[PDB]
Amino acid sequence: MGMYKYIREAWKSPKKSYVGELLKQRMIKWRREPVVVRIERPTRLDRARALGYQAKQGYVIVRVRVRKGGRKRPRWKGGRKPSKMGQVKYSPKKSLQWIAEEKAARKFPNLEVLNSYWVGEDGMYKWFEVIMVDPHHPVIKSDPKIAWIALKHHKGRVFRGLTSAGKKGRGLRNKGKGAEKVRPSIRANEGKGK
Amino acid sequence: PYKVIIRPVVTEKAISLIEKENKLTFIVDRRATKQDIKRAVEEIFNVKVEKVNTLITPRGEKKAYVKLKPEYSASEVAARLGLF
Amino acid sequence: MAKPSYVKFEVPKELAEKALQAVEIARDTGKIRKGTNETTKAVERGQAKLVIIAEDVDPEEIVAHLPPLCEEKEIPYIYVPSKKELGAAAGIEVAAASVAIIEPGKARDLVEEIAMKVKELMK
Amino acid sequence: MKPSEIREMSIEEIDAKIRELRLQLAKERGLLTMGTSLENPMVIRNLRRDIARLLTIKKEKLREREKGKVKK
Amino acid sequence: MGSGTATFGKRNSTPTHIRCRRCGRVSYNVKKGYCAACGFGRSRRLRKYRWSKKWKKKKNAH
RNA sequence: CGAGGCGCAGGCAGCCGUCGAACCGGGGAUUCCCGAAUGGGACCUCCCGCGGCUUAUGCCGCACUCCGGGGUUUAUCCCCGGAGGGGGAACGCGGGGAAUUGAAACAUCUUAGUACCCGCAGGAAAAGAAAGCAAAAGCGAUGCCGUGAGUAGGGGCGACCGAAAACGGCAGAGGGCAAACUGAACCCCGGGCCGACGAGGUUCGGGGGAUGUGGGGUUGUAGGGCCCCCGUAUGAGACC
RNA sequence: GGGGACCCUGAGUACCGUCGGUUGGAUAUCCGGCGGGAAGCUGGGAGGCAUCGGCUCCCAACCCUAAAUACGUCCCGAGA
Repeated sequence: MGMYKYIREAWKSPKKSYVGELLKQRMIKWRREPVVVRIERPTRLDRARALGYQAKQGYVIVRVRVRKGGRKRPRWKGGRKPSKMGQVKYSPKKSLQWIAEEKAARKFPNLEVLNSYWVGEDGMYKWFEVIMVDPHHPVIKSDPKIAWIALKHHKGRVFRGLTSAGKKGRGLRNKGKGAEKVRPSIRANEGKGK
Repeated sequence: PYKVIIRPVVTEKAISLIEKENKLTFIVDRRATKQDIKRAVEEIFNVKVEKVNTLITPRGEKKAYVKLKPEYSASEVAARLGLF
Repeated sequence: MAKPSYVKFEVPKELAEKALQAVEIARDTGKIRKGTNETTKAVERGQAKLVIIAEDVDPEEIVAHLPPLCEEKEIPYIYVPSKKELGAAAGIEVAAASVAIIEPGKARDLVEEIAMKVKELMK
Repeated sequence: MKPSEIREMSIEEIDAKIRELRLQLAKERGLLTMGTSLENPMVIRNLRRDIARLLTIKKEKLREREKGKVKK
Repeated sequence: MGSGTATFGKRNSTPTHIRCRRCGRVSYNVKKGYCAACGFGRSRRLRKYRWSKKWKKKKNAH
């Protein structure tokens, strides 16, 4: 029941449920907007809270705009064997959702990626909103539901991958079959896992 | 608040600065400035400095040529320090 | 006026002051729910006589559902241009995108009027 | 030279005794450069240590005094 | 260029390489503003590499 | 520790040390300039805009870029608070990614996710309490070692390539959200009282906060709400 | 503890289709990209092709995790 579930479910189909007029209306504004914009307040609150969101001092949400499509491989300095030659079907190991977390983290380096989600997409771009919190302010430290990120250890989590997009990208999603070569790390097996 | 004066040099050149020119030679701080050398002298020997010329030597030290006003002679100062 | 998407109609300024004035009497006398979700329950529960809705709310999503949800529920709803005023009317320090008067008191004649005025403004 | 004799002095007396010590050091080094007739390595070595001592003892005292007031 | 090496060589005269503000080796190329050894001017970081160079001196130091 | 010392370094000379050295430990003072080098540039130097203070010289504090909060002609122009960058012996985690070679040629394959390259963290990382496993029987986190096994399996089905589950071991540890239901009950900062100036509790001025702080709760659901009946905050830890 | 709707229970996710990368992973690896796209526990996934039935197990799309396991900067001890 209740308000949150209705919004979340209405966003699930972004084509129905009055989301479509909004998506179109905001997207002109967003294509205009710079590739990185800081926002004081959330968008899909309903989605953000489930990831972890609080509205205390030092919590930011930021829209990162990232390009559509995979990679496009560098040109050669030598010669190549026929399989390795290819450049136009290349696609990254990191997810586009992941790439946004890292973009956000470079821009503000004293603030750390809790999580992130998708705000929708056009033919040329995708937008992801990344949830950061500062892991230096006493404000976060006192509260024990978000105190984990504050620890010294926890910085630089986004690159190593420990976030939802980071974990999903790493292929740690099961502990069974298909998880016979990614255990416990990709490079515990030297790069085998994906 | 810092060491000003490293030491007197006394040489055959020193006697020429002292006698003709009325000037005294010192080895002083290697980060010096004129403004400082003049006032520091002024207080310490209890003298009037007309002028200061400086050169930083290829010996890693700085040599200061302090001209006194011809009332406070080089010779009276010179006698006290670097001679008995 | 401003704010689009779910705002079908413009509420005149004189209507809005009467609505905001009923909301203050409503907290003292009767009951009021403050905040988007409570208003959401209040409509689902059937508890709410009148829901009030702030125009400036950004993103729209928080808000978007309430006029068609309200239509099914038979609850009338009226639009306020500024949020800060609404939180303020509600009796609170911060703003509110949405509030619901759950059963008025001494406001009852005024709220019934606001409710008819809006339907007369637009069904 | 002992650290104790240095502590018995006042802060004002420490400044005047530094100027005098350094000027003595300046004067000996001029004698050495002229060519030694004193033959004590002592004077330059001891003065250098003595100069350090008056300054350290001095900085520490002002620091103590300043802290004392703040508490009381 | 090829032979006649004596006839050629009047430059080097001009200098393009020094004792570095950062490292102290002989490679702060005045023209680029880059130290070949340390990487000062070019980078915030010191130049260090798997091959290495920089490392080798450091191990050697140990 | 304590009776000679004054580094490697046996000289000459002189010195210091019972108000106890040299030496060893712990703590403290000073710790140039350049350097992430942060006010700006440089060939390791130089210049400069404020503000404090001494009569002056002298001297002390400051202005790159995030976040958090102010100030105001709100010039986004300036102020107070907290941070970032760079390094590091290997290891670790995440990205980019060859070829010589092998297949006696060589293109798929092989080298190999190797070499090399980027980002980044710690003292261990990561993984981690099953949308598991699948001898269908039996198990209830995860690393790691032995083994499975050079097995299944892949592959010009050529050369080569190549696991896991399980077992025996080792070491052992389980917990938090979102939501339902509540809705400002809350957090941060400063000051005081009460208290061994501590833990804790109380109150007073700001800031954050309904785009939701905080309470509840989390594999599995306990009716989650509202009920009842009996022990019924009776009772007793457990933690600081 | 049992009494009614049991709490609704995570989305571009699960899954499908198209191209790679990779892997031992075979139709039966994993990860990306491009297009499409669920369910309200009256539900979903899993047991090495697809689909339908029985049977057994288990809850992805939110988060953290000591210890046991790496190293040789440093100290000590050791040497067919």
